[PDB]
Amino acid sequence: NTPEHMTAVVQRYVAALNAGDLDGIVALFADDATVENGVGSEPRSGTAAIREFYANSLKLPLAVELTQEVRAVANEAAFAFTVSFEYQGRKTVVAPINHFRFNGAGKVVSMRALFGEKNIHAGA
Amino acid sequence: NTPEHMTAVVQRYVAALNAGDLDGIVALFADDATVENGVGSEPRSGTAAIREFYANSLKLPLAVELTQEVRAVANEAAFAFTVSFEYQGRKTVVAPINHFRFNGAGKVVSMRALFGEKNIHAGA
Ligand SMILES: C[C@]12CCC(=O)C=C1CC[C@@H]1[C@@H]2CC[C@]2(C)C(=O)CC[C@@H]12
Ligand SMILES: C[C@]12CCC(=O)C=C1CC[C@@H]1[C@@H]2CC[C@]2(C)C(=O)CC[C@@H]12
Repeated sequence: NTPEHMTAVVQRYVAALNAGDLDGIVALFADDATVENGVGSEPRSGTAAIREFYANSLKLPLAVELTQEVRAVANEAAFAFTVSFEYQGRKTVVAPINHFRFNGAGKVVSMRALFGEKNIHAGA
Repeated sequence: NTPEHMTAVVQRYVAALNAGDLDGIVALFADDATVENGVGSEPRSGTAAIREFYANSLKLPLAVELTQEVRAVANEAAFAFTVSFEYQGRKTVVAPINHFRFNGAGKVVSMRALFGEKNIHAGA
């Protein structure tokens, strides 16, 4: 495990969200990883629980893009990106910062997504 | 405490680094805050230890700028920014992502700065 590997994991994650490739997203994660995403709310913990969370993330097709270089050090990575979707004619762009901690095996053991209302950008 | 307060704290932090205003930086932090900055290395814990760390950060004058909107939710904030300095004729720009957790009193209880070698940008 290396910054190069962690950076590549972030890019595979972003591409798999764009693709709607749940096997691909879930495969990045350790068997006992947790995911906490949408506040400082309740973390989901199984392989099964993580898949189900992304299943739901992906109802609408997402356009996902890294908007700066990945920061990768030690066993963690942080990244700024946008998630864009369209619903009943309105485009929304969400701009989180996610954080990944890695396993010694190179797997994501935890992901936390930070964004608040000011990071949801949408017209009427 | 609110996303608006946390966001303002990030901006006061950035301005105080630019100013070289150690009282101003240190005042953002709880009496028992920790700061971990430069890897996944050893966290500094006192008021005194935090001041001493910033004293050292600030030998060279720093030009500091937020490069995207702050993400503020729950009791945490994350932000992407750059720290620029000049030494023996060479300009370096460092591009971290920092993370702050807040106290119920609105004080920073912890700061973690994530950046690796790929986030240090410098010519010869
Ligand atoms: C989960 C997600 C993508 C995966 C990721 O890693 C970070 C985010 C944050 C924005 C989410 C988005 C999924 C779709 C969501 C739930 C909406 O309908 C509004 C907020 C938005
Ligand atoms: C500590 C710092 C500013 C405070 C902050 O919040 C984040 C950083 C990361 C880059 C540091 C910089 C201080 C000066 C440093 C130590 C150098 O001489 C090369 C790396 C650079």
